[PDB]
Amino acid sequence: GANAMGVLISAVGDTDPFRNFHDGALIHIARKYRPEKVILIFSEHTAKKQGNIEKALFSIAPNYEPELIIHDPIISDNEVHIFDVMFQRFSDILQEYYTKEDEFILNLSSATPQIKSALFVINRLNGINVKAVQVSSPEHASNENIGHDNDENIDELIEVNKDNKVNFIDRTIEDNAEKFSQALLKKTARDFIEKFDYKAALDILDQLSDFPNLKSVREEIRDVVNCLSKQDVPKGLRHKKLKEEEQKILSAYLTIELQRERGNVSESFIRIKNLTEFILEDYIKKRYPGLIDEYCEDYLSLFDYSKLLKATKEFKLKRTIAPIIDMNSSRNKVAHSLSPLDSDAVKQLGIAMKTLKTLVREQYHFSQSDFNFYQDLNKILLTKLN
Amino acid sequence: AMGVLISAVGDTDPFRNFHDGALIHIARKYRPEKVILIFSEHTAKKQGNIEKALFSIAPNYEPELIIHDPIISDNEVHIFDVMFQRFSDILQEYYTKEDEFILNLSSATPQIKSALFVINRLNGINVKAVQVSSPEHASNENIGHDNDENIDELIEVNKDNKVNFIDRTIEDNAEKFSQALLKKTARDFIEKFDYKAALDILDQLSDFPNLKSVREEIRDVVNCLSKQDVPKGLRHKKLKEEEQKILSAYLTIELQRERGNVSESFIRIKNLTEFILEDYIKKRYPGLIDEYCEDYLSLFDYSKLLKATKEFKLKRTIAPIIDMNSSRNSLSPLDSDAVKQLGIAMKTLKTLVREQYHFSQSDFNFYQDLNKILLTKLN
RNA sequence: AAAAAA
Repeated sequence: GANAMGVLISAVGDTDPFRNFHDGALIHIARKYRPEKVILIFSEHTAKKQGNIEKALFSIAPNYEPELIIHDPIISDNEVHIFDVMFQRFSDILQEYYTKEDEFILNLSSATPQIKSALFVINRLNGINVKAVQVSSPEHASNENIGHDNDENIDELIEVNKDNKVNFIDRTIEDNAEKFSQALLKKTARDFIEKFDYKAALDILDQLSDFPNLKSVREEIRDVVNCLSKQDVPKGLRHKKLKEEEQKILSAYLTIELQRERGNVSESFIRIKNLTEFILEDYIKKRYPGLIDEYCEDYLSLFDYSKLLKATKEFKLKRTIAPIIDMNSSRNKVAHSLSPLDSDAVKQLGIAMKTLKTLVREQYHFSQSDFNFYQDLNKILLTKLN
Repeated sequence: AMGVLISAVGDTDPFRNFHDGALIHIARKYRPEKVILIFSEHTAKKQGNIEKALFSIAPNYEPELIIHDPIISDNEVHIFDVMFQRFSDILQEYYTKEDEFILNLSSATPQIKSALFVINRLNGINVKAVQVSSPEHASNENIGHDNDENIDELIEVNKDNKVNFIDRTIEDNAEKFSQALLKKTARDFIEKFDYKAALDILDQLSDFPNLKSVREEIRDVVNCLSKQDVPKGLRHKKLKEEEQKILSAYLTIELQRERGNVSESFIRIKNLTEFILEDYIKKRYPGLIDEYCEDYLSLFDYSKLLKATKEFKLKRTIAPIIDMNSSRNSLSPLDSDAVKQLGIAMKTLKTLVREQYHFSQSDFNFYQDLNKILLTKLN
């Protein structure tokens, strides 16, 4: 299609078009950047000045003929000062006019603070990141004790205006929102962490400008990410109170809970069988040395362990794993098939879950606190990320 | 547990136009036990008048006044990003969970008032934030500043100096801005394929036109994927049922690699490869598998069936995946030699299905393309 | 309602 035009989106305030022998923000940005289109957002208070605005814009240079879009509806005066209302209004306005194709400029220095705030914020909250320009006061200080030129003769203001030259003094400052963009990225990293997407959180942290806590937070998350992918035990779960296999059991269990939270239900069924199998092997090797080797004159399965628990009169434990044995058919669908699970097969996972937990709680005496590893880690990580 | 007002100081404070400025008006209404004052160079000049005004509210009301150090340079007080960082730091310095804070959204430069409005929600503290409306209830154009006047005169003629003053405060609850931050979080989740986390946000959003559409789209994905089913969007009418199962299960493996969950993918790759081979043999050699089943079939069986049919190119192609059987088989950790195996099986598998089923570049891009539509609807 | 309640 056609090539990009420069479009200046701007509101209008008491300092437009001119004040104190100088350009207001709107005219100054137009004068410097010469946009082809200018979308003008008025309020009831400022609409009376529409003609003087267009006169001022066509007064800049003789071959400068900007296309002036006068937005509709204008902004009601009893809304123009409310923060949250103007945020919505200028979200709506910016979605109405933004195009990927053109090259936009936001005037951050005309109208109420609630409108200027909204423009500054939305530019980055919605990731359009167009050019955002402030215009300094010519006082380079408070405009206290400096009046408004709105009741004056427009043609005079145009003539006396000190910016009415080719070599005007540039009072424009471009915003790049470096610090604010970091806060938005950190917010995303925190959102990811709360929901246990540690890999996605780590991707954000690798692209962050440095600050004190950044390297330890990144180091803590990397170890979690790396170990979990390799199906290892993160350093944080290698409690010295626990034997090595207890650490593997505790971590493998907590990973299925993470898996459940993230909606990976079908993958849970293979993990529950493997963990239960590992726990039973561990229990039988510890309690009946040489039993498994005798049996193995034939990898053992839940069914083999069930027989061994009968042979050893381990009758409570035999009933404990019965719900996990029931979901054997569904585990088979996720392990040797592409057939889908029904909603009943799903609800099993909740039952096996409550069972798995009472199992590991009973055999290894994990505390409520031990089960809370990732929640408690998140707490500390989040505070370290502002 | 005490009430604490954080406030900058502007040209309208302490008094203007026979009325409270924002700082005094908020203090007069809410009576914070503590008031943290952030001056700039320009406004520090009237510190004494500010304190006199604050103590002039009531004889039995003495707020504890904290004069923040360092004051803000006038040459930064007007820049958006700088003032955002500055007041982000200030709020972290003073915030406690035990107290109850108030933010004055109506004193100092627009960049300072914007910073206060934004950080309150961006950073989740969500304390009370108050605007004070001009007594003109309109533009203060043509209204001067009373900073050069007599402070005692101002205090006495102040129309607000009374028990039943006109309440000009407006409490900000940032309903729309809070929704935008939730939408941004939902967008961020979608780009990274956490459809479940995105769904949980969308279930908490105030309704807007597209919401129900976007909700249903994601719910179908989350629900079908959790049951190892095929999302409706992947049931392409151009595809045989089992080709849809194959395309979906492949893309699910890709999703797990993106989310870092490599551990899962080895069992997924085996079943998908087993399913492809059985598809290929059932089509090409009718009854062969039944003949073979005279004494669930595994990769080893399909390998022998490929041998028996002299399909040696195919038997060779699936060799990386059979090699992976040691790693796919407990609770020991994968080493990095096995992590690279998965990467190769993934390329092997992709080329297999491209040959066997002729999936297009676009077909493999289902989730990326769906995210595009979802994201636009969530702006 | 440009660097200071609309």
